[PDB]
Amino acid sequence: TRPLFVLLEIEPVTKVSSLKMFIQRILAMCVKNHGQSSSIQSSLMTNLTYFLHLSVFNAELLKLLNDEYNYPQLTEDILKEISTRVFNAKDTTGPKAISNFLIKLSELSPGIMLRQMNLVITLLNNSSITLRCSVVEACGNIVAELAQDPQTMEHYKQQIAVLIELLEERFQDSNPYVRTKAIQGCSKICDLSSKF
DNA sequence: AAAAAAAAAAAAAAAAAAAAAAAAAAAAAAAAAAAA
Repeated sequence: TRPLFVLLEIEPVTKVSSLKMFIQRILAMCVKNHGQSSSIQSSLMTNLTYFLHLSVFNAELLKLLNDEYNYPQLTEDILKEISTRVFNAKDTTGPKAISNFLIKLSELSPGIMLRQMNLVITLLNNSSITLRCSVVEACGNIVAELAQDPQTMEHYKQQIAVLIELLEERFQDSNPYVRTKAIQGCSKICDLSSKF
């Protein structure tokens, strides 16, 4: 696993679809068939902290694991680590990469990532701008895409209602960009008039 | 009974510095062009 993680550092390798797909499936088989859900998650966290272009790779790997390899525990642990992660006041690429990863994951698999959203909400208290915007955007996309399945709404009424109430309360903030993200999320929610 | 010498108004240029107008840095949204 280590040599492929080192080779993933350079950007042009990530752009090609075949190699990215092969690395995604090999990482999925490593996580599922051979366990070791601790080294791989730490490597992904290191790559996401030190690099910006690997957020989409992480989200796609998590989506592939959730769909075929039905192992949502890795995503739960990654989200918990993101919630408990601390950033310095000097670096800004780390929070931006985290934000991009959360946005892509919310675009990919709302349902798996919704389970740990209760601990993710605790990250909203951070003074970081991009992370707050990403949390708002992720909440909006999760509640918009989960709207299509009635079973998902029925089974998860309490937390989706809490998330919508928090989004409504987030209409006032020091950052205008967080307010803009909240308004965009509300627009995505109200794009359909069948329910709510 | 002119002639040096000291005291005193009058007057150039010179040095000074923090406060305000103006310009650059950083993150994000919108518009146009290229690749699939």
